[PDB]
Amino acid sequence: RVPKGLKSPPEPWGWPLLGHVLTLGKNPHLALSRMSQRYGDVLQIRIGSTPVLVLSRLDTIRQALVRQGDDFKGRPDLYTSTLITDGQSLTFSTDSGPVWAARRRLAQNALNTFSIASDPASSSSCYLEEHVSKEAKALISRLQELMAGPGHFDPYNQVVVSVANVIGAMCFGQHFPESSDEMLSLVKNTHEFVETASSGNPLDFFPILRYLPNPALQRFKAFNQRFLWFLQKTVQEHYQDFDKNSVRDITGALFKHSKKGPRASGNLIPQEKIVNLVNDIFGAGFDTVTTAISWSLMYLVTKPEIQRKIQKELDTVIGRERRPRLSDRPQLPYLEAFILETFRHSSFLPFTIPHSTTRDTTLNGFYIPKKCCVFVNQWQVNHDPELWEDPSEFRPERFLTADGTAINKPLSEKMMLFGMGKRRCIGEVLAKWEIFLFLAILLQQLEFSVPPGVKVDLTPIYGLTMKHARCEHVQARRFS
Ligand code: HEM
Ligand SMILES: O=c1cc(-c2ccccc2)oc2c1ccc1ccccc12
Repeated sequence: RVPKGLKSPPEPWGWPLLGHVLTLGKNPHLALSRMSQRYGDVLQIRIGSTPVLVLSRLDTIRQALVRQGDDFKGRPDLYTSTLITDGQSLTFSTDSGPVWAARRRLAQNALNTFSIASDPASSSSCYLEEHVSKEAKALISRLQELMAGPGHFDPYNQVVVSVANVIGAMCFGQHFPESSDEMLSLVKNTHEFVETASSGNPLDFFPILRYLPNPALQRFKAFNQRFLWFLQKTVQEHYQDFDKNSVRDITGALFKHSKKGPRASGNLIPQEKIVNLVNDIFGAGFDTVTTAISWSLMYLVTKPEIQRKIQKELDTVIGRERRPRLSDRPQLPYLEAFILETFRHSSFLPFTIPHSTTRDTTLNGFYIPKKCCVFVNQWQVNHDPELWEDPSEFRPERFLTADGTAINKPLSEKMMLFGMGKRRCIGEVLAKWEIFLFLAILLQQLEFSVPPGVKVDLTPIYGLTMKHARCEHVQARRFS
């Protein structure tokens, strides 16, 4: 089982049949961070009888995902993943050869065309900035409306709407049904997806579990069926009002490409695997950004001074005679550091999506067989005692330069939330720019808080993306 002369990664003692599952508990990232602090940056655990490699140090993770990237770019064949959309997602499917590579590039390019690349019709900004500006204003209006009435709101719920509007435009243009209760019911409930498609879910390691009545699982299955139906219906409509001489969104750009015949290793890639790329773009893009923006607002509600510093900087740099813009990003050091600290401290992607090895290899001298499931603990990297001052504390200042006039780029680089290597997030820049512009436009006009005495629980709920408990008492007020 192991070649002559080599040894396997360090493995803690485990229970028969169970392996280390009881140790992961409700917060797998916290438990593995402790287990790694004892055994190493490269260890294996066992869930049920399935071996799982856990990587926890930034150096080791870079060695595996970047330098041995081709060995670590696989996705494991998990049960939960078989239930995702059409079983053919770019994110979750097990293919990681030339077809995955070609689909990723087409996804990435189409996404870039309609987001961060400048817009033709426009004279000065990219599509993203145009959509976000519009949606951030309308969000402000919606928030003032709610304050003039019930006098409070749920930040997560209002953020869902705006974010869904932005990514839906990019994906489907005018065909996106902003009013659809079918889509709103879906985007408000991605916790049904995220809670089940997370690292170490017992469903993926003990086949018995899937035969038992399981409401979380049934909700995962129904969410996925409803998600796929909505996406397919929307592309279908789209298809109807589509001309190759006027591509205006991601769906149309993928249609145009599929029509020309994209290939991989000399072979045509089936049209269905090209057009279904908006399923990954919309799913990942909506949920992540909504979670990030909601965590940021909650941080501000719970840290008035930080919120105040952010506001002081916008006044000083932009004034109050115009709204913030993307081109103001390098000059708004403190807001960028706020965002970076929202990412580090929450580590709302505690783990990257699970990886799998594509061939037998050795990592730091340890033998790892082909098709070994691999978990990468981003929360551990981001809370490493040896890597950061007070890991548990929320401090935007830790990312600022000595004179606090810019972001310490070298240190920003040790904060891992978008993966690394062959599988790293294709919407990273897009996400950073959208979160920035949303918060800048927002905070230039509104100050968020919760009434005195009202408690706010900021404990994250474990999942692919970690959510915070719902708080429906937040308030917003303009300010002199
Ligand atoms: C704060 C926001 C975001 C975070 C923290 C984030 C995080 C990540 C992470 C950790 C992965 C997994 C990498 C791996 O498996 O090793 C990933 C992949 C992915 N993300 Fe992002 N993401 C965010 C925003 C976006 C946006 C805005 C989009 C889409 C428009 C998106 C698109 C995707 C896609 C399609 C993949 C799968 C790529 C592949 O499997 O080749 N993400 N992201
Ligand atoms: O909520 C989701 C989060 C995520 C997600 C993906 C990567 C990182 C973080 C969240 O993606 C999806 C979500 C929902 C549906 C999806 C369908 C196909 C592919 C991905 C989907």
